[PDB]
Amino acid sequence: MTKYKYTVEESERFNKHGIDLTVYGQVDPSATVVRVSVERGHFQEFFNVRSSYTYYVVSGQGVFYLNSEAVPAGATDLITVPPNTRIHFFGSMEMVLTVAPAFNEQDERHVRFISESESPY
Ligand SMILES: O=c1ccn([C@@H]2O[C@H](CO)[C@@H](O)[C@H]2O)c(=O)[nH]1
Repeated sequence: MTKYKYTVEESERFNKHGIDLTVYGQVDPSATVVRVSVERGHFQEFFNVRSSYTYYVVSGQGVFYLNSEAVPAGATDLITVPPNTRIHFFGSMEMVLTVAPAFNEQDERHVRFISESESPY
């Protein structure tokens, strides 16, 4: 009766600002968990007024820019970002992303686009 398991095969997969997102389709007000694959960067800076963003780095290496501060990231690191923090990042990484409470695009604000040449990856 209750669906507990979600697969990649049945997920929604799309590119957003240079990252490949896997959105599984589960609904839970307390948190959203998605996969993020990135080859060079997330070429847009945004913030979320409600939700914290927590990235677990499965593999690879990159750099987060959090309110313009560089934060290097590598495999097995956890990057925790409070609400109302400007975010972008560069890197070649596979990550698991938690947005808590649940992701709502109406909570997000566009700051600026980032030139693809700005990524050193
Ligand atoms: O469920 C989610 C979680 C994050 N993002 C997007 O992922 C990027 C940051 O990893 C941002 O563009 C953010 O809007 C989504 O589209 N959906």
